[PDB]
Formats: sequence, C-alpha cells, structure tokens
Amino acid sequence: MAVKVEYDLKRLRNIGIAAHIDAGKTTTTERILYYTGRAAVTTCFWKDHRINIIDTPGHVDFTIEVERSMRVLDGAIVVFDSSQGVEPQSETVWRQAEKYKVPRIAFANKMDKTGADLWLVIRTMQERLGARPVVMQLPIGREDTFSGIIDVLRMKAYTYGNDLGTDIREIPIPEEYLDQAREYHEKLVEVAADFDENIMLKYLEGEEPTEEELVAAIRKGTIDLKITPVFLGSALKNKGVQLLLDAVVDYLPSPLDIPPIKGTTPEGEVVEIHPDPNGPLAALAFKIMADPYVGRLTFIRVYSGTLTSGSYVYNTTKGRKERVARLLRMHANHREEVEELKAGDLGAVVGLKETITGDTLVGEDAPRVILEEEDPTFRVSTQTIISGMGELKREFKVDANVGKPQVAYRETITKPVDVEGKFIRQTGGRGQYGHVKIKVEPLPRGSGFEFVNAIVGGVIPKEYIPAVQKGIEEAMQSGPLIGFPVVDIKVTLYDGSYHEVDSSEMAFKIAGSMAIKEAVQKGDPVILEPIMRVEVTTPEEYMGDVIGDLNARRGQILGMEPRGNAQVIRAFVPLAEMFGYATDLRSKTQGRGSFVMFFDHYQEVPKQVQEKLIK
Ligand SMILES: Nc1nc2c(ncn2[C@@H]2O[C@H](COP(=O)(O)OP(=O)(O)O)[C@@H](O)[C@H]2O)c(=O)[nH]1
Repeated sequence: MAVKVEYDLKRLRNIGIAAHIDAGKTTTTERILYYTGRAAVTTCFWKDHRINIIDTPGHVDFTIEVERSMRVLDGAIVVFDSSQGVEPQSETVWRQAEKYKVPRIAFANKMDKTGADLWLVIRTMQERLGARPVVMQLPIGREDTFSGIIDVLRMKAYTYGNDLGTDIREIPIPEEYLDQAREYHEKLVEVAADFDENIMLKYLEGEEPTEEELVAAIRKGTIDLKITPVFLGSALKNKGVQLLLDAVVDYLPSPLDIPPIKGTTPEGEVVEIHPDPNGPLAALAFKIMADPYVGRLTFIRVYSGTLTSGSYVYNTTKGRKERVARLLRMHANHREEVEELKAGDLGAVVGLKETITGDTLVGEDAPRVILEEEDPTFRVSTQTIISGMGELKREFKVDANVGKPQVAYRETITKPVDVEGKFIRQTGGRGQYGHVKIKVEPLPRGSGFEFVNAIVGGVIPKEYIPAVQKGIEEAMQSGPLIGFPVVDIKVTLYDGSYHEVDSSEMAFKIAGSMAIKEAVQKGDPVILEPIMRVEVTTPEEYMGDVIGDLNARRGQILGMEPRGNAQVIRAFVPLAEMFGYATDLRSKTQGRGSFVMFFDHYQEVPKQVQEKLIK
C-alpha cells in the first residue's frame, strides 16, 4: 500500500465473490484481506496487482443489485461448499455470471468438513451448471485429514502445519499421489491444447509445455467462458488462500480483457466505451454508503478517462453539476485519499449530493452519455404504506410494519351514468344545502381523469364549483367495490341547484362526493388488477410442472428460450396470483428454479375473481 504503488490497466483485478448462503463467502473474503494485508469496494495488493473486491448482494435474487454488481465487476470467484456440490443460489449466480459474461473460477471451500469431496463439486458443476471444470489442484488427506494441496499445472505440493496459517511449506508430491497427479496434469495440458495450436503439437509429440504457455492458454479459455478452473481449500483452516490469490491474478480478467461497456448517446444511438484513461470520463455510481463519520460516500467505477480530486463533473442522468470534494480508497484497516481514479479503477467520492445509485457521471466537455438514497425503487405514501417493486414499478403495497402485502387495485365504470348528489341538513352549522347533477362516463384505459364544467346561467354559484370538484376528488380515492382509487372516468358537471342563504362550500363538497359514489356504483363497475410480466428460469427437467403452475395462476405463456442449460419462460400472470410463488416454485423445481417479474399492464379482474374480491 502507498509505498511503490503501481497503476497499469493490465495490473488491475476487479473481482466479486459469489456464493450460496454458508458456502463461506465472507470467511474467504476475511482471509483474502488478511493475507493481502501484510465497504462497497475494498482494495488490496497481491503480487503487484491491485485487487478491488466489490461486495456482492447477499440476497442472490434482488436483480437490480445483482444486475448492477455484475456490471461494475470483471471477474467472479464462485465459492462452493465441498460437501454439497453445486447448490441453488450457486446455480442462480451461475446463470447470472453468464447473462453478464463474467469470467470466473471456482473455489471448493470446506475441504476439511466431514463429507467434503472435490469430485462431488466437479460432477455437479458439470451436470447442473453444464460447466466445463478444469481440476487445477488435488487435495492431500481428506476431511479431518485434509492438509496439503497439489498444484497439477505446476506439479508442486504444499502442506500446512496448523489451522492458523503460520506454517506453509512446499514439498515434493507425495508418492501416494504422483499418479493421480500425473493424470490430471495431462488432462490439463490436453485442455490447454484446445486454446493454443502450439500446445497441441507438443502434447502430441510428448513434449511438456512451459508453465507460462499453459497458464496463458487456460487464462484465455477462462476469459472466453469456455472452461472454469477449479481450486480448493479451507478458508476457515487457512489452507489454500494464497493459491486462490495467485489464481485471481493468473486467470481472472483485467479491464482490458473483458469487452467495452456501452451507453446511449444524447440522441439515442448506443456507443461503446473503451477504458481509455486519456479520453472522456464516464463513470457509474453503484453504491451510496453514508459513512458514520465522513458522510455520504458515493462508490463509483470509472469506465473512461480519469476523475481528478476537486473537479466538476456532470451527472448526465440528472442533468445536475457536481463537485468532487475528495477521492477515497477503502482498505482492510484504513482509508486512503487519492488525487485521481483512472479508467478501470474504483473508489469512493466525497462531495456529491444529487447522485443516486445508477447515475452516470461524465466530466467537463465530455459527451453526455447514459450508461444505465441507497434505493430499492420504493415510494412512501399515506398511514405510511411503503409501496414497492414486488416483495408503474410499484404494484404491491405494505403499510407501516405489520401490514401484509396488498395488491394495488383500481376501479372504474363501463357504462356512462348520469347521477345526482344532494345534501340537505339542519346541522348546528345552520342549514346546509348542496345539489349537483353530473354525467360520468368511461374513458379509454389509462386515460386518467377529465372534469368538465357545463353549468350555464350560474345554476350553481361560481364560488362553489371548486368545492364540488374537491368533493369529487376525495370520493375518487375509494371506489365502492373494494375501496381502491377510481380511475379512467370523465365527469361533466351539467346542472344542480342552490339556496340563497343555505348553500355552503361544504354542503357542495359533500354533494360532489355522493354524486360520484353513486355514479361508480351504477355504471356497471369493474376491478382492474395489475398484470405482471414474469421470467421463470427452470432446468428443462422441471419445465412441465412449472408451465402448468403458470396456467393455474391465470397466467398466459408468451415464449420459451434457453439460458444455456436451462429454459426461461415468459408470461403474464396476475400479481395477485404471484403471491408466495418463490416459496412454491423452489418446491416445483427443487430450489433450482427462479423467476423475476415486472409490472406490465392493468386489466379487469374476471367476473369471477371480482365476485370473490367483492365479498
Ligand atoms: N469447516 C469449515 N467451515 C467453514 C469454512 N469456510 C466457512 N466455514 C463455516 O461456514 C459458516 C458460514 O460461512 P460464512 O463465510 O461465515 O458466511 P457465508 O458466505 O454466508 O458462508 C461459518 O460457520 C464458517 O465458520 C471452511 O473452510 N471450513
């Protein structure tokens, strides 16, 4: 750190660590930080490479977070529990890692655990993920006796003298392993051969290739998404972490290896953005932490150019200008202030005030391109009611704390009526008198609201119109079917009457309200429900029970498609049916299934559903 720090785009390693709950994602992160060393983004150094560890969403399912996290990072280290082989979230992260094309390597953690087995991992990877693993190391001892590791690419072994990580020594491959080892070396050379003509010829000739040669070939296959080097160890016992770190520099990609980010031009034509430090700056904000003692920290990833300390940058997705006060780099133990952050690098910036997650930041006379609160797409309303995306983009609303998820219904009429509101009273408040006659009528779906005043000859005193409208306005917030907002109607005030001294503003507000409660009740009202658009990812083995579930959930299948080794089914299913789904889709596809849905349209609840809802 600091002393003799080097840059180079080629020496950068922006990685993420993906894993199923309990696989050991954090414990390996802790160890990695502990080893390199002697926040949305922590940085460290290993063999002259800056490794930036981007923190990944713990809830492997929150697409917005997962989607974005895959864009800021360049390589992933998928961690497996060596006694479970591929697991649910692992498969999910896997498909995720593909829909975004992020090179990866795997780490079979927990080799010390009772039940641990490298082959269980390799096989399940091969079958569920449909991944081509490459065995790069072989264990020595097993379970309670695991205690060394064999580098089959280099044919070297390492033994660990304690569970503390303070005793490591290179040793000769034990005789009892020399052949399994010789076997895997060849399998590996064989694979490398698929990526370098030169290695095949030598393989064929019985010549042993150079480790530089092999490494490169595997690195190439890996960056190409062809193979998936597999490593193993025990984060908890301090066996294998350094070897894992060497692999990150050897095979994960640099910002130069992966392909250009693309963002849309100010007019609309998407252009690709190469990581050139000397070209227009363009950065993307991916996380906004509020430091308990430095304040709003904005974490960014720089795609092009150089962001310099104390400069003016332009947030293009907000049109605002911002001032970059300081630039920071989080480390294991400690922060470091920097003067600049060049392309392909990441850090935190102090000084932004209107920049929220997902915002693009181009500089001075840099072209305005768009690359895409902490946020979660929420919205507060009112007794609180925190509407949200799931469980326009906010059709499921919970209220306060206890209040269970409710589906945002709406109501309307189908037949135009011509009603009449009337208020007559002898309240303490003198004599109240209001009387309006209106014509309500249906408007095309989504047309909103339209109020027309058609009163002639001051039949209703001009000072009261605003009040009949405030009345109408209020009544509409709670239709008489199930009590949800009334929409898509056009009301025309066309007659009524008043009393010279009895009329009043409230008398006319009430009568506005009433005329409307009737209008809706008498215009053959309907309930409109949100129709979500879902995308269920199912291993084609289960692709029959699933579709069936959809159709039972008043769904309507659109199309199929393949996500490599799985099938993705698009459909429109009432959000009211999609309740609990996740819990019953796991069951339907043995946890190996996952969907994501987006509000699509509003449409009328079928008479039947209506009668149910109504009661
Ligand atoms: N035996 C053993 N347990 C491990 C190992 N790595 C992680 N664990 C245990 O797995 C549990 C959860 O892992 P953890 O890193 O803490 O969080 P995570 O990503 O959700 O897994 C903890 O009890 C760890 O102590 C390992 O190498 N060996």
